[PDB]
Amino acid sequence: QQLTIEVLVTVDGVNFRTVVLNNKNTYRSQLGCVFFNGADISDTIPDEKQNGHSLYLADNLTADETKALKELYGPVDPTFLHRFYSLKAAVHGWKMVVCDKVRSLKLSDNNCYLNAVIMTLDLLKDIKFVIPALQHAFMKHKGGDSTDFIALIMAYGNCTFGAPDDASRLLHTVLAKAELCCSARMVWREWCNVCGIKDVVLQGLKACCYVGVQTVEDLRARMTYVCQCGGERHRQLVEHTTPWLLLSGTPNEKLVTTSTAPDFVAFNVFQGIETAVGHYVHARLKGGLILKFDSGTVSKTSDWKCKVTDVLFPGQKYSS
Amino acid sequence: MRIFVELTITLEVEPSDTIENVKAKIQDKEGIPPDQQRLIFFGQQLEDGRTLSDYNIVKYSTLHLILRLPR
Ligand SMILES: [Cl-]
Ligand SMILES: [Cl-]
Ligand SMILES: [Cl-]
Ligand SMILES: [Cl-]
Ligand SMILES: [Zn+2]
Repeated sequence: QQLTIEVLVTVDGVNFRTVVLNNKNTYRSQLGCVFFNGADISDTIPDEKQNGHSLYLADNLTADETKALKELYGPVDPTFLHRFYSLKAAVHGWKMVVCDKVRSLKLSDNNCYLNAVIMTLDLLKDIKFVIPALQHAFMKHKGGDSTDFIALIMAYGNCTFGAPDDASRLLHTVLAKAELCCSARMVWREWCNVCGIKDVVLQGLKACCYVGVQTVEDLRARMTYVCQCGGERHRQLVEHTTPWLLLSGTPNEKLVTTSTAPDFVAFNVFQGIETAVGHYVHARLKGGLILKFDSGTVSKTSDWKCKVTDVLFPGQKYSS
Repeated sequence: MRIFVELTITLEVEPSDTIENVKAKIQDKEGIPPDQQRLIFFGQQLEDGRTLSDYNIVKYSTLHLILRLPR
């Protein structure tokens, strides 16, 4: 050969393994796709200066490294680790501003949908992710370093850097890997004129999120579908205790105004055409005005006609 | 087992099929790419990894279909 180095290889930052390498072939041919200090050095020749440092591996995992991969991230797709490492490097160029102690993502590479997702997740109290990598990146996000959490949710949501995406889709994909740390219930009364009446109960995080409606009045409205027997089946909410309610629907025009003092506390907005590239804006209701957090910029208005997607309501206390 | 997907189409499915398997049989019918498919059941967005049994998808269940933005 010429020179021999021994690098340590990890997929979780905790467990490592030593790999003896040459200066006669690249990292990819000897070891595989490796990242060093947030940079893909797979196609470079190992230098003696990079002797005893740590590398983050993305493919060619050993049997125990796939076990460590699943224990940290869960059952992920074969391209997950390479996409997450690539996203984590490109997200480093972004900037997370904190205006009056609320975080917002500056606009870059059409990341406005990530701004609505992050700023909505910041309001969800008593949530915790059941995937360790997500929870680890979530704590670092709530501590001042969001690049890990931004890149992770883009990897789980299969988002492409620089391409616009769906904020409502990613928000619920992210929440699918989370649980609530407090009591929450919702009871749907189902009944068919043949089979009879039957109650179903959802507890925890699933009792705080609904996709389809955007107002509380539409949530408790009676719904009709087909029963298992083939007949008409009805459904209606008859009990609802929750710390907060997230209602998501397709972009719908509404005149959000501070005249009637609306009951919801925050909502997302999709500006532009749906078939074309649009711009997402996160909004909160502080004091007596609407605070439009438009990707680093802040605005205030008493009224606003906008296409609302997600709406966030306070705690629910309801029964009938 | 027969289910319905929202216009309304009907699919012959098994309770062990994954959501990605359901999105696959929707692309063969309507032609929508599975990445652009958002399936909603009881207000819950369905994940590709889980099966119809996890969401308790039973006979004659209705799945709502939303396109990924931008469409
Ligand atoms: Cl994945
Ligand atoms: Cl905040
Ligand atoms: Cl960042
Ligand atoms: Cl009855
Ligand atoms: Zn019935």
